[PDB]
Amino acid sequence: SKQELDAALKKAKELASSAPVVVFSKTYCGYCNRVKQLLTQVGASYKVVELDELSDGSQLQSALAHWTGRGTVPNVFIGGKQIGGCDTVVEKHQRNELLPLLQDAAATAKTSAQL
Amino acid sequence: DAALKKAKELASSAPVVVFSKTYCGYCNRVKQLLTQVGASYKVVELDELSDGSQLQSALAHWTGRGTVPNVFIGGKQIGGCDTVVEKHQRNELLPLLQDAA
Amino acid sequence: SKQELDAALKKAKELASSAPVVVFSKTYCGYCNRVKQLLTQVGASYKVVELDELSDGSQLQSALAHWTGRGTVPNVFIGGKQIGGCDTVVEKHQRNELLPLLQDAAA
Amino acid sequence: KQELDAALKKAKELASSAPVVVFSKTYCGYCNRVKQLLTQVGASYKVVELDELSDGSQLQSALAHWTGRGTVPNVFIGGKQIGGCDTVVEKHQRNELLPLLQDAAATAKTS
Ligand SMILES: N[C@@H](CCC(=O)N[C@@H](CS)C(=O)NCC(=O)O)C(=O)O
Ligand SMILES: N[C@@H](CCC(=O)N[C@@H](CS)C(=O)NCC(=O)O)C(=O)O
Ligand SMILES: N[C@@H](CCC(=O)N[C@@H](CS)C(=O)NCC(=O)O)C(=O)O
Ligand SMILES: N[C@@H](CCC(=O)N[C@@H](CS)C(=O)NCC(=O)O)C(=O)O
Ligand code: FES
Repeated sequence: SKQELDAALKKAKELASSAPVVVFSKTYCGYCNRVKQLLTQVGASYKVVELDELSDGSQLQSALAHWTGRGTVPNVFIGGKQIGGCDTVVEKHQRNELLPLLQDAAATAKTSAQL
Repeated sequence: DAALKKAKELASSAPVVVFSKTYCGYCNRVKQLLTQVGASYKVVELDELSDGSQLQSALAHWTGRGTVPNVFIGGKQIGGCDTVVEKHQRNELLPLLQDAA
Repeated sequence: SKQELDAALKKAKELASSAPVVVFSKTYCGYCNRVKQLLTQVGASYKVVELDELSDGSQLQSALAHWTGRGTVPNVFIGGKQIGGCDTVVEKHQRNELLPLLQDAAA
Repeated sequence: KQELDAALKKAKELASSAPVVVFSKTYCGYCNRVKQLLTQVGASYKVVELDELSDGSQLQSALAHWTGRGTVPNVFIGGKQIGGCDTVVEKHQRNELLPLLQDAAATAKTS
Protein backbone atom coordinates (compact mmCIF):
# COMPACT_ATOMS: atom_id res chain seq x y z
CA SER A 1 0.00 0.00 0.00
CA LYS A 2 2.87 2.43 0.57
CA GLN A 3 4.83 2.40 -2.72
CA GLU A 4 1.37 2.05 -4.31
CA LEU A 5 -0.19 5.03 -2.48
CA ASP A 6 2.76 7.07 -3.81
CA ALA A 7 2.12 5.63 -7.27
CA ALA A 8 -1.58 6.65 -7.35
CA LEU A 9 -0.81 10.10 -6.00
CA LYS A 10 1.94 10.42 -8.63
CA LYS A 11 -0.48 9.35 -11.37
CA ALA A 12 -3.26 11.76 -10.18
CA LYS A 13 -0.87 14.74 -10.11
CA GLU A 14 0.29 13.96 -13.65
CA LEU A 15 -3.27 13.62 -14.94
CA ALA A 16 -4.22 16.92 -13.24
CA SER A 17 -1.54 18.86 -15.16
CA SER A 18 -1.84 16.75 -18.34
CA ALA A 19 -3.99 19.28 -20.29
CA PRO A 20 -4.77 22.98 -20.00
CA VAL A 21 -8.12 21.97 -18.41
CA VAL A 22 -8.70 18.68 -16.65
CA VAL A 23 -11.96 17.41 -15.18
CA PHE A 24 -11.96 14.33 -12.93
CA SER A 25 -15.44 12.94 -13.46
CA LYS A 26 -17.81 9.94 -13.24
CA THR A 27 -19.83 9.06 -16.36
CA TYR A 28 -23.09 8.81 -14.42
CA CYS A 29 -22.95 12.20 -12.66
CA GLY A 30 -25.04 15.21 -13.62
CA TYR A 31 -22.86 17.54 -11.54
CA CYS A 32 -20.00 16.38 -13.79
CA ASN A 33 -22.16 17.07 -16.91
CA ARG A 34 -23.02 20.59 -15.64
CA VAL A 35 -19.29 21.39 -15.43
CA LYS A 36 -18.83 20.05 -18.96
CA GLN A 37 -21.78 22.21 -20.10
CA LEU A 38 -20.20 25.34 -18.54
CA LEU A 39 -16.80 24.61 -20.12
CA THR A 40 -18.33 23.95 -23.55
CA GLN A 41 -20.42 27.15 -23.17
CA VAL A 42 -17.28 29.23 -22.59
CA GLY A 43 -15.63 27.50 -25.63
CA ALA A 44 -12.88 25.78 -23.60
CA SER A 45 -11.22 22.50 -24.60
CA TYR A 46 -10.69 20.17 -21.67
CA LYS A 47 -9.67 16.66 -20.81
CA VAL A 48 -12.12 14.43 -18.94
CA VAL A 49 -10.81 11.66 -16.71
CA GLU A 50 -13.76 9.40 -16.07
CA LEU A 51 -12.69 7.70 -12.86
CA ASP A 52 -15.33 4.91 -13.08
CA GLU A 53 -13.83 3.81 -16.39
CA LEU A 54 -10.38 3.27 -14.92
CA SER A 55 -9.35 0.12 -12.99
CA ASP A 56 -7.40 2.29 -10.54
CA GLY A 57 -10.24 4.91 -10.41
CA SER A 58 -10.85 4.26 -6.73
CA GLN A 59 -7.19 4.79 -5.82
CA LEU A 60 -6.94 7.92 -8.00
CA GLN A 61 -10.00 9.35 -6.25
CA SER A 62 -8.65 8.80 -2.72
CA ALA A 63 -5.28 10.23 -3.89
CA LEU A 64 -7.25 13.26 -5.02
CA ALA A 65 -9.01 13.35 -1.65
CA HIS A 66 -5.72 13.27 0.28
CA TRP A 67 -4.08 15.81 -1.97
CA THR A 68 -6.78 18.38 -2.75
CA GLY A 69 -9.19 17.87 0.11
CA ARG A 70 -11.90 17.16 -2.51
CA GLY A 71 -12.86 13.45 -2.65
CA THR A 72 -15.92 14.04 -4.84
CA VAL A 73 -16.44 14.60 -8.60
CA PRO A 74 -16.22 16.79 -10.55
CA ASN A 75 -12.73 17.84 -9.49
CA VAL A 76 -11.59 20.61 -11.80
CA PHE A 77 -8.08 21.85 -12.61
CA ILE A 78 -7.23 24.77 -14.79
CA GLY A 79 -3.57 25.33 -15.72
CA GLY A 80 -2.67 22.63 -13.19
CA LYS A 81 -4.24 24.65 -10.36
CA GLN A 82 -7.10 23.30 -8.21
CA ILE A 83 -10.32 25.07 -9.07
CA GLY A 84 -12.97 23.15 -7.15
CA GLY A 85 -16.15 21.28 -7.97
CA CYS A 86 -19.44 22.00 -9.76
CA ASP A 87 -20.56 24.68 -7.29
CA THR A 88 -17.19 26.39 -7.81
CA VAL A 89 -17.43 26.29 -11.62
CA VAL A 90 -21.05 27.57 -11.60
CA GLU A 91 -19.91 30.48 -9.36
CA LYS A 92 -16.96 31.37 -11.68
CA HIS A 93 -19.33 31.40 -14.62
CA GLN A 94 -21.97 33.46 -12.77
CA ARG A 95 -19.36 36.10 -11.83
CA ASN A 96 -17.63 36.08 -15.28
CA GLU A 97 -14.46 34.77 -13.75
CA LEU A 98 -14.25 31.52 -15.74
CA LEU A 99 -13.00 33.06 -18.98
CA PRO A 100 -10.05 35.02 -17.33
CA LEU A 101 -8.96 31.80 -15.52
CA LEU A 102 -8.78 30.01 -18.87
CA GLN A 103 -7.05 32.83 -20.69
CA ASP A 104 -4.55 33.53 -17.89
CA ALA A 105 -3.61 29.84 -17.72
CA ALA A 106 -3.19 29.77 -21.50
CA ALA A 107 -1.07 32.93 -21.50
CA THR A 108 1.20 31.38 -18.84
CA ALA A 109 1.58 28.15 -20.85
CA LYS A 110 2.31 29.88 -24.20
CA THR A 111 5.98 29.78 -25.31
CA SER A 112 7.34 29.13 -21.78
CA ALA A 113 10.97 29.93 -20.75
CA GLN A 114 13.42 27.09 -21.47
CA LEU A 115 15.23 27.86 -18.18
CA ASP B 1 -5.94 22.91 9.70
CA ALA B 2 -8.39 24.42 12.21
CA ALA B 3 -10.91 22.14 10.54
CA LEU B 4 -8.30 19.32 10.58
CA LYS B 5 -7.88 19.76 14.36
CA LYS B 6 -11.64 19.98 15.04
CA ALA B 7 -12.21 16.85 12.81
CA LYS B 8 -9.61 14.76 14.63
CA GLU B 9 -10.96 15.87 18.03
CA LEU B 10 -14.51 15.10 16.87
CA ALA B 11 -13.55 11.66 15.56
CA SER B 12 -12.10 10.79 18.96
CA SER B 13 -14.84 12.34 21.11
CA ALA B 14 -16.88 9.16 21.40
CA PRO B 15 -16.45 5.36 21.08
CA VAL B 16 -18.33 5.60 17.71
CA VAL B 17 -18.42 8.82 15.62
CA VAL B 18 -20.37 9.17 12.37
CA PHE B 19 -19.71 12.26 10.21
CA SER B 20 -22.92 12.68 8.32
CA LYS B 21 -25.41 14.80 6.36
CA THR B 22 -29.10 14.77 7.28
CA TYR B 23 -30.30 14.07 3.70
CA CYS B 24 -27.87 11.21 3.01
CA GLY B 25 -29.45 7.74 2.51
CA TYR B 26 -26.10 6.01 3.17
CA CYS B 27 -25.88 7.82 6.52
CA ASN B 28 -29.39 6.68 7.36
CA ARG B 29 -28.39 3.11 6.50
CA VAL B 30 -25.36 3.17 8.85
CA LYS B 31 -27.39 4.89 11.58
CA GLN B 32 -30.15 2.25 11.26
CA LEU B 33 -27.59 -0.59 11.42
CA LEU B 34 -25.73 0.83 14.41
CA THR B 35 -28.93 1.27 16.44
CA GLN B 36 -30.30 -2.17 15.35
CA VAL B 37 -27.19 -3.76 16.90
CA GLY B 38 -27.63 -1.61 20.04
CA ALA B 39 -24.61 0.71 19.71
CA SER B 40 -24.40 4.26 21.05
CA TYR B 41 -22.69 6.77 18.67
CA LYS B 42 -22.09 10.47 18.20
CA VAL B 43 -23.27 12.05 14.96
CA VAL B 44 -21.81 15.23 13.42
CA GLU B 45 -24.15 16.48 10.69
CA LEU B 46 -21.87 18.48 8.36
CA ASP B 47 -24.75 20.18 6.54
CA GLU B 48 -25.87 21.85 9.83
CA LEU B 49 -22.49 23.50 10.40
CA SER B 50 -21.10 26.76 9.09
CA ASP B 51 -17.65 25.14 8.82
CA GLY B 52 -19.19 21.89 7.43
CA SER B 53 -17.49 22.05 4.02
CA GLN B 54 -14.10 22.79 5.66
CA LEU B 55 -14.60 19.82 7.97
CA GLN B 56 -15.46 17.53 5.01
CA SER B 57 -12.37 18.75 3.22
CA ALA B 58 -10.25 18.06 6.36
CA LEU B 59 -11.64 14.49 6.41
CA ALA B 60 -10.79 13.97 2.70
CA HIS B 61 -7.23 15.25 3.32
CA TRP B 62 -6.81 13.00 6.40
CA THR B 63 -8.80 9.86 5.56
CA GLY B 64 -8.85 9.77 1.71
CA ARG B 65 -12.70 9.58 1.79
CA GLY B 66 -14.55 12.63 0.47
CA THR B 67 -18.09 11.45 1.15
CA VAL B 68 -20.48 10.83 4.05
CA PRO B 69 -20.87 8.73 6.12
CA ASN B 70 -17.32 8.71 7.48
CA VAL B 71 -17.34 6.27 10.42
CA PHE B 72 -14.91 6.00 13.34
CA ILE B 73 -14.80 3.35 16.08
CA GLY B 74 -12.50 3.84 19.07
CA GLY B 75 -10.94 6.81 17.24
CA LYS B 76 -10.03 4.59 14.29
CA GLN B 77 -11.12 5.14 10.64
CA ILE B 78 -13.57 2.40 9.53
CA GLY B 79 -14.96 3.83 6.29
CA GLY B 80 -18.39 4.56 4.78
CA CYS B 81 -21.75 2.81 4.59
CA ASP B 82 -20.55 -0.04 2.38
CA THR B 83 -17.49 -0.63 4.58
CA VAL B 84 -19.64 -0.83 7.73
CA VAL B 85 -22.49 -2.90 6.15
CA GLU B 86 -20.14 -5.46 4.59
CA LYS B 87 -18.01 -5.85 7.77
CA HIS B 88 -21.18 -6.46 9.78
CA GLN B 89 -22.46 -9.19 7.38
CA ARG B 90 -19.06 -10.96 7.74
CA ASN B 91 -19.26 -10.54 11.56
CA GLU B 92 -16.34 -8.14 11.95
CA LEU B 93 -18.32 -5.17 13.31
CA LEU B 94 -19.77 -6.27 16.67
CA PRO B 95 -16.25 -7.16 17.99
CA LEU B 96 -14.86 -3.65 17.16
CA LEU B 97 -17.92 -1.95 18.74
CA GLN B 98 -17.68 -4.08 21.93
CA ASP B 99 -13.97 -3.37 22.15
CA ALA B 100 -14.55 0.39 21.81
CA ALA B 101 -17.38 0.47 24.39
CA SER C 1 -40.88 -8.48 -22.48
CA LYS C 2 -43.42 -5.65 -22.80
CA GLN C 3 -44.96 -7.20 -19.68
CA GLU C 4 -41.92 -6.47 -17.51
CA LEU C 5 -42.61 -2.94 -18.82
CA ASP C 6 -46.34 -3.08 -18.08
CA ALA C 7 -45.52 -4.46 -14.61
CA ALA C 8 -42.95 -1.68 -14.05
CA LEU C 9 -45.46 0.97 -15.27
CA LYS C 10 -48.08 -0.45 -12.87
CA LYS C 11 -45.57 -0.46 -9.96
CA ALA C 12 -44.50 3.09 -10.92
CA LYS C 13 -48.04 4.49 -10.88
CA GLU C 14 -48.71 2.90 -7.46
CA LEU C 15 -45.41 4.29 -6.07
CA ALA C 16 -46.04 7.81 -7.35
CA SER C 17 -49.35 8.14 -5.57
CA SER C 18 -48.33 6.21 -2.40
CA ALA C 19 -47.65 9.44 -0.42
CA PRO C 20 -48.37 13.19 -0.74
CA VAL C 21 -44.77 13.88 -1.92
CA VAL C 22 -42.82 11.20 -3.75
CA VAL C 23 -39.21 11.55 -4.96
CA PHE C 24 -37.92 9.02 -7.42
CA SER C 25 -34.25 9.23 -6.70
CA LYS C 26 -30.92 7.47 -6.66
CA THR C 27 -29.18 7.33 -3.27
CA TYR C 28 -25.80 8.59 -4.53
CA CYS C 29 -27.09 11.55 -6.66
CA GLY C 30 -26.24 15.10 -5.61
CA TYR C 31 -29.16 16.51 -7.69
CA CYS C 32 -31.46 14.15 -5.81
CA ASN C 33 -29.94 15.30 -2.52
CA ARG C 34 -30.45 18.97 -3.45
CA VAL C 35 -34.16 18.31 -3.86
CA LYS C 36 -34.37 16.27 -0.60
CA GLN C 37 -32.54 19.04 1.28
CA LEU C 38 -34.86 21.74 -0.10
CA LEU C 39 -38.06 19.88 0.69
CA THR C 40 -36.85 19.27 4.28
CA GLN C 41 -35.91 22.95 4.73
CA VAL C 42 -39.36 24.15 3.62
CA GLY C 43 -40.95 21.80 6.17
CA ALA C 44 -42.36 19.24 3.75
CA SER C 45 -42.62 15.52 4.26
CA TYR C 46 -41.72 13.24 1.32
CA LYS C 47 -41.37 9.62 0.50
CA VAL C 48 -38.34 8.63 -1.55
CA VAL C 49 -38.01 5.73 -4.01
CA GLU C 50 -34.33 4.91 -4.60
CA LEU C 51 -34.23 3.31 -8.07
CA ASP C 52 -30.65 2.24 -7.71
CA GLU C 53 -31.76 0.03 -4.79
CA LEU C 54 -34.42 -1.88 -6.77
CA SER C 55 -33.70 -4.80 -9.15
CA ASP C 56 -36.35 -3.38 -11.51
CA GLY C 57 -34.98 0.19 -11.19
CA SER C 58 -34.08 0.63 -14.87
CA GLN C 59 -37.56 -0.65 -15.87
CA LEU C 60 -39.26 1.82 -13.52
CA GLN C 61 -37.18 4.62 -15.15
CA SER C 62 -38.32 3.61 -18.67
CA ALA C 63 -41.87 3.42 -17.26
CA LEU C 64 -41.34 6.90 -15.80
CA ALA C 65 -39.91 8.08 -19.13
CA HIS C 66 -42.80 6.58 -21.12
CA TRP C 67 -45.38 7.95 -18.63
CA THR C 68 -44.05 11.38 -17.52
CA GLY C 69 -41.59 12.44 -20.24
CA ARG C 70 -38.75 12.23 -17.68
CA GLY C 71 -36.41 9.27 -17.43
CA THR C 72 -33.87 11.02 -15.17
CA VAL C 73 -33.69 11.49 -11.42
CA PRO C 74 -34.81 13.23 -9.37
CA ASN C 75 -38.45 12.84 -10.53
CA VAL C 76 -40.73 14.63 -8.08
CA PHE C 77 -44.48 14.02 -7.62
CA ILE C 78 -46.73 16.17 -5.42
CA GLY C 79 -50.29 14.97 -4.62
CA GLY C 80 -49.66 12.27 -7.24
CA LYS C 81 -49.04 14.75 -10.06
CA GLN C 82 -45.59 14.79 -11.71
CA ILE C 83 -43.74 18.10 -11.04
CA GLY C 84 -40.27 17.58 -12.50
CA GLY C 85 -36.62 17.33 -11.55
CA CYS C 86 -34.11 19.24 -9.48
CA ASP C 87 -33.98 22.37 -11.68
CA THR C 88 -37.82 22.55 -11.85
CA VAL C 89 -38.32 22.36 -8.09
CA VAL C 90 -35.58 24.92 -7.39
CA GLU C 91 -36.97 27.37 -9.99
CA LYS C 92 -40.60 26.80 -8.89
CA HIS C 93 -39.52 27.44 -5.29
CA GLN C 94 -37.65 30.62 -6.23
CA ARG C 95 -40.96 31.82 -7.81
CA ASN C 96 -42.98 30.84 -4.71
CA GLU C 97 -44.85 28.20 -6.66
CA LEU C 98 -43.53 25.25 -4.68
CA LEU C 99 -45.35 26.06 -1.41
CA PRO C 100 -48.92 26.28 -2.83
CA LEU C 101 -48.51 22.78 -4.36
CA LEU C 102 -47.18 21.33 -1.10
CA GLN C 103 -50.05 22.90 0.87
CA ASP C 104 -52.70 21.36 -1.43
CA ALA C 105 -51.15 17.88 -1.14
CA ALA C 106 -52.01 18.35 2.54
CA ALA C 107 -55.26 20.36 2.22
CA LYS D 1 -52.48 18.21 -24.78
CA GLN D 2 -52.19 19.92 -28.20
CA GLU D 3 -48.60 20.96 -27.38
CA LEU D 4 -47.56 17.42 -26.35
CA ASP D 5 -48.96 15.95 -29.61
CA ALA D 6 -47.01 18.43 -31.78
CA ALA D 7 -43.60 17.92 -30.09
CA LEU D 8 -43.99 14.14 -30.46
CA LYS D 9 -44.71 14.69 -34.18
CA LYS D 10 -41.61 16.86 -34.63
CA ALA D 11 -39.41 14.32 -32.76
CA LYS D 12 -40.74 11.50 -34.96
CA GLU D 13 -40.08 13.57 -38.11
CA LEU D 14 -36.51 14.39 -37.10
CA ALA D 15 -35.89 10.77 -36.12
CA SER D 16 -36.57 9.69 -39.75
CA SER D 17 -35.10 12.72 -41.54
CA ALA D 18 -31.75 11.09 -42.27
CA PRO D 19 -30.36 7.52 -42.59
CA VAL D 20 -28.82 8.04 -39.14
CA VAL D 21 -30.13 10.61 -36.60
CA VAL D 22 -28.45 11.36 -33.27
CA PHE D 23 -30.36 13.45 -30.75
CA SER D 24 -27.51 14.99 -28.83
CA LYS D 25 -26.21 17.70 -26.46
CA THR D 26 -23.06 19.57 -27.39
CA TYR D 27 -21.29 18.96 -24.06
CA CYS D 28 -22.31 15.32 -23.55
CA GLY D 29 -19.37 12.81 -23.36
CA TYR D 30 -21.63 9.93 -24.53
CA CYS D 31 -22.74 12.03 -27.49
CA ASN D 32 -19.07 12.80 -28.31
CA ARG D 33 -18.26 9.11 -28.06
CA VAL D 34 -21.16 8.01 -30.28
CA LYS D 35 -20.31 10.65 -32.94
CA GLN D 36 -16.66 9.57 -33.00
CA LEU D 37 -17.77 5.94 -33.46
CA LEU D 38 -20.23 6.75 -36.25
CA THR D 39 -17.50 8.74 -37.98
CA GLN D 40 -15.10 5.85 -37.38
CA VAL D 41 -17.37 3.39 -39.28
CA GLY D 42 -18.15 5.83 -42.10
CA ALA D 43 -21.79 6.51 -41.18
CA SER D 44 -23.71 9.33 -42.80
CA TYR D 45 -25.43 10.89 -39.77
CA LYS D 46 -27.33 14.01 -38.86
CA VAL D 47 -26.98 15.44 -35.35
CA VAL D 48 -29.84 17.23 -33.58
CA GLU D 49 -28.26 19.26 -30.70
CA LEU D 50 -31.12 19.60 -28.25
CA ASP D 51 -29.32 22.34 -26.22
CA GLU D 52 -29.06 24.46 -29.33
CA LEU D 53 -32.88 24.41 -29.74
CA SER D 54 -35.43 26.48 -27.75
CA ASP D 55 -37.76 23.48 -27.83
CA GLY D 56 -34.91 21.15 -26.90
CA SER D 57 -36.54 20.32 -23.61
CA GLN D 58 -39.95 19.50 -25.17
CA LEU D 59 -38.19 17.45 -27.84
CA GLN D 60 -36.30 15.50 -25.16
CA SER D 61 -39.55 14.99 -23.28
CA ALA D 62 -41.29 13.80 -26.50
CA LEU D 63 -38.37 11.37 -26.97
CA ALA D 64 -38.83 10.01 -23.47
CA HIS D 65 -42.65 9.42 -23.82
CA TRP D 66 -42.12 7.70 -27.15
CA THR D 67 -38.84 5.79 -26.73
CA GLY D 68 -38.78 5.41 -22.94
CA ARG D 69 -35.22 6.79 -23.11
CA GLY D 70 -34.69 9.95 -21.06
CA THR D 71 -31.03 10.62 -21.91
CA VAL D 72 -28.86 11.74 -24.86
CA PRO D 73 -27.67 10.42 -27.19
CA ASN D 74 -30.82 8.97 -28.73
CA VAL D 75 -29.82 7.27 -31.97
CA PHE D 76 -31.98 6.24 -34.95
CA ILE D 77 -30.82 4.14 -37.95
CA GLY D 78 -33.17 3.77 -40.94
CA GLY D 79 -35.95 5.55 -39.03
CA LYS D 80 -35.66 2.83 -36.38
CA GLN D 81 -34.83 3.29 -32.66
CA ILE D 82 -31.47 1.89 -31.66
CA GLY D 83 -30.79 3.42 -28.26
CA GLY D 84 -27.94 5.32 -26.60
CA CYS D 85 -24.15 5.37 -26.72
CA ASP D 86 -23.80 2.06 -24.84
CA THR D 87 -26.23 0.35 -27.26
CA VAL D 88 -24.44 1.60 -30.36
CA VAL D 89 -21.05 0.64 -28.93
CA GLU D 90 -22.34 -2.91 -28.16
CA LYS D 91 -23.71 -3.23 -31.72
CA HIS D 92 -20.26 -2.25 -32.97
CA GLN D 93 -18.53 -4.80 -30.74
CA ARG D 94 -20.90 -7.46 -32.11
CA ASN D 95 -20.14 -6.17 -35.68
CA GLU D 96 -23.90 -5.46 -36.03
CA LEU D 97 -23.43 -1.75 -36.65
CA LEU D 98 -21.97 -1.75 -40.16
CA PRO D 99 -24.67 -4.13 -41.42
CA LEU D 100 -27.44 -1.86 -39.97
CA LEU D 101 -25.87 1.12 -41.68
CA GLN D 102 -25.60 -0.82 -44.93
CA ASP D 103 -29.28 -1.83 -44.67
CA ALA D 104 -30.29 1.84 -44.14
CA ALA D 105 -28.06 2.76 -47.15
CA ALA D 106 -30.08 0.59 -49.63
CA THR D 107 -31.92 3.78 -50.75
CA ALA D 108 -30.91 7.46 -50.23
CA LYS D 109 -34.08 8.36 -48.24
CA THR D 110 -35.52 6.25 -45.41
CA SER D 111 -38.50 4.30 -46.87
N1 LIG E 1 -20.32 20.26 -3.74
C1 LIG E 1 -19.75 19.27 -4.68
C2 LIG E 1 -20.67 18.05 -4.75
C3 LIG E 1 -20.09 16.90 -5.60
C4 LIG E 1 -20.77 15.58 -5.32
O1 LIG E 1 -21.61 15.47 -4.44
N2 LIG E 1 -20.33 14.54 -6.01
C5 LIG E 1 -20.89 13.19 -5.80
C6 LIG E 1 -21.77 12.78 -7.02
S1 LIG E 1 -23.25 13.67 -7.67
C7 LIG E 1 -19.72 12.24 -5.64
O2 LIG E 1 -18.59 12.48 -6.11
N3 LIG E 1 -19.92 11.11 -4.96
C8 LIG E 1 -18.88 10.14 -4.80
C9 LIG E 1 -18.60 9.52 -6.17
O3 LIG E 1 -19.49 9.44 -7.05
O4 LIG E 1 -17.46 9.08 -6.37
C10 LIG E 1 -19.55 19.96 -6.00
O5 LIG E 1 -20.10 21.07 -6.12
O6 LIG E 1 -18.84 19.45 -6.91
N1 LIG F 1 -19.90 4.41 -1.35
C1 LIG F 1 -20.11 5.45 -0.35
C2 LIG F 1 -21.35 6.24 -0.79
C3 LIG F 1 -21.47 7.55 0.01
C4 LIG F 1 -22.01 8.73 -0.81
O1 LIG F 1 -22.06 8.72 -2.03
N2 LIG F 1 -22.39 9.79 -0.09
C5 LIG F 1 -22.87 11.03 -0.69
C6 LIG F 1 -24.10 11.43 0.09
S1 LIG F 1 -25.51 10.49 -0.53
C7 LIG F 1 -21.89 12.16 -0.53
O2 LIG F 1 -21.20 12.31 0.48
N3 LIG F 1 -21.86 13.02 -1.54
C8 LIG F 1 -21.03 14.20 -1.56
C9 LIG F 1 -21.57 15.20 -0.54
O3 LIG F 1 -22.76 15.15 -0.11
O4 LIG F 1 -20.77 16.07 -0.17
C10 LIG F 1 -20.32 4.83 1.01
O5 LIG F 1 -20.57 3.60 1.04
O6 LIG F 1 -20.27 5.52 2.06
N1 LIG G 1 -32.00 18.70 -15.40
C1 LIG G 1 -32.15 17.54 -14.56
C2 LIG G 1 -30.81 16.84 -14.34
C3 LIG G 1 -31.08 15.39 -13.98
C4 LIG G 1 -29.93 14.45 -14.27
O1 LIG G 1 -29.05 14.77 -15.07
N2 LIG G 1 -29.99 13.29 -13.62
C5 LIG G 1 -28.97 12.26 -13.77
C6 LIG G 1 -28.25 12.00 -12.41
S1 LIG G 1 -27.27 13.20 -11.41
C7 LIG G 1 -29.61 11.01 -14.37
O2 LIG G 1 -30.75 10.67 -14.06
N3 LIG G 1 -28.91 10.29 -15.27
C8 LIG G 1 -29.41 9.08 -15.94
C9 LIG G 1 -29.66 7.88 -15.04
O3 LIG G 1 -29.22 7.88 -13.86
O4 LIG G 1 -30.28 6.89 -15.51
C10 LIG G 1 -32.74 18.00 -13.26
O5 LIG G 1 -32.78 19.21 -13.07
O6 LIG G 1 -33.22 17.18 -12.44
N1 LIG H 1 -26.18 4.98 -20.79
C1 LIG H 1 -26.62 6.14 -21.57
C2 LIG H 1 -26.03 7.38 -20.86
C3 LIG H 1 -26.35 8.76 -21.49
C4 LIG H 1 -26.23 9.91 -20.47
O1 LIG H 1 -25.90 9.69 -19.31
N2 LIG H 1 -26.47 11.16 -20.90
C5 LIG H 1 -26.48 12.32 -20.03
C6 LIG H 1 -25.74 13.44 -20.72
S1 LIG H 1 -23.96 13.13 -20.72
C7 LIG H 1 -27.90 12.78 -19.97
O2 LIG H 1 -28.60 12.62 -20.95
N3 LIG H 1 -28.39 13.38 -18.87
C8 LIG H 1 -29.75 13.89 -18.73
C9 LIG H 1 -29.96 15.14 -19.57
O3 LIG H 1 -29.00 15.68 -20.20
O4 LIG H 1 -31.09 15.65 -19.65
C10 LIG H 1 -26.03 5.99 -22.94
O5 LIG H 1 -25.19 5.09 -23.09
O6 LIG H 1 -26.34 6.75 -23.88
S1 FES I 1 -25.03 12.27 -9.61
FE1 FES I 1 -26.54 12.95 -9.88
S2 FES I 1 -25.37 14.29 -9.55
FE2 FES I 1 -23.83 13.44 -9.32
